[PDB]
Amino acid sequence: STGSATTTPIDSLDDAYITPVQIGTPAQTLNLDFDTGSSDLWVFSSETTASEVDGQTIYTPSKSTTAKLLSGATWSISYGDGSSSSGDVYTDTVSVGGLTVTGQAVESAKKVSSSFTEDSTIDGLLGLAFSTLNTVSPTQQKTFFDNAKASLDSPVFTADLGYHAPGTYNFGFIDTTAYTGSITYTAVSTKQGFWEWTSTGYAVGSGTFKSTSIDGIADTGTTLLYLPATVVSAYWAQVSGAKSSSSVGGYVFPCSATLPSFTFGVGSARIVIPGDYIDFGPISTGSSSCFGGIQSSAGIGINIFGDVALKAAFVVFNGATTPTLGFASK
Repeated sequence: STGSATTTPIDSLDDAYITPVQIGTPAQTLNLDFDTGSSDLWVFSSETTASEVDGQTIYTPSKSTTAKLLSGATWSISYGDGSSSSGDVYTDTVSVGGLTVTGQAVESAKKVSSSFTEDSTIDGLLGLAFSTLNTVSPTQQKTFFDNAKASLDSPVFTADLGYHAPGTYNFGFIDTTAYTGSITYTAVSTKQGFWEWTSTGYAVGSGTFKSTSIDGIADTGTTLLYLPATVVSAYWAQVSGAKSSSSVGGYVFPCSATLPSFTFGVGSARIVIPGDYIDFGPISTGSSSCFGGIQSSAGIGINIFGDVALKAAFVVFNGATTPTLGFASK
């Protein structure tokens, strides 16, 4: 079997992407953030404190004839950004784009931090990292991908993210019309539970390619691209008036400048991020300082190939027994 769903940017900056997901019987449809950087499926619920809910669609297990409380199970999770949520756990039927999993763990938020309350557009997260990172205790639960793997025609999903436009998540097949040239696959390390791979180098604009190993993770749940200080400093040095700012928490640049492209290596291939994809617009309304889409990993501990990089490619997440990552240009 297969499934196919459209994902849509939540705002004008592509800050995150939401994908409709059917939970329960009869279906309750929530707009979930597909996150290959985590491994929990959590949703706002009829159990979330009414003060931490501002305009989201909530999951109501009492209205679902297939919902069952997973007695005694709890979860608690925190993200790199400082986000957090936690609560109890239900099992229910979950469908993505026609692909149905029965008995999927659905983690109901009794509490959410305010980064989540702040945005009305995201009803929850669908984690697509490896199940070893799932936070349910005492019995760790599997991700939607792991549960569906058995029934999928091929144990793959693909991320085809749009620049200021909708895109696609496909499960169980590779759409050969969605990309150009050939797909380059590269080895994944699952040791930390992430889709962790090694980039073979980078270039800035039309400069020469620098061959150097950059370990990092493919994370649809992270907006920006986070790379080592040396690489990042070499990129921003080519933008007149760019500087790392104190008050803002990263590199900013005059909104009047034109940004060079950025190339990263996948084995012997190259993926080019156009300079426009790196512009995240004014730090505040009317400001002439603009926020950059490439920022330093130093204060994170991990390099993150986030949406800014992923949207420049057709990405294959291959969850075969030896997992790999494929990149093609599009």
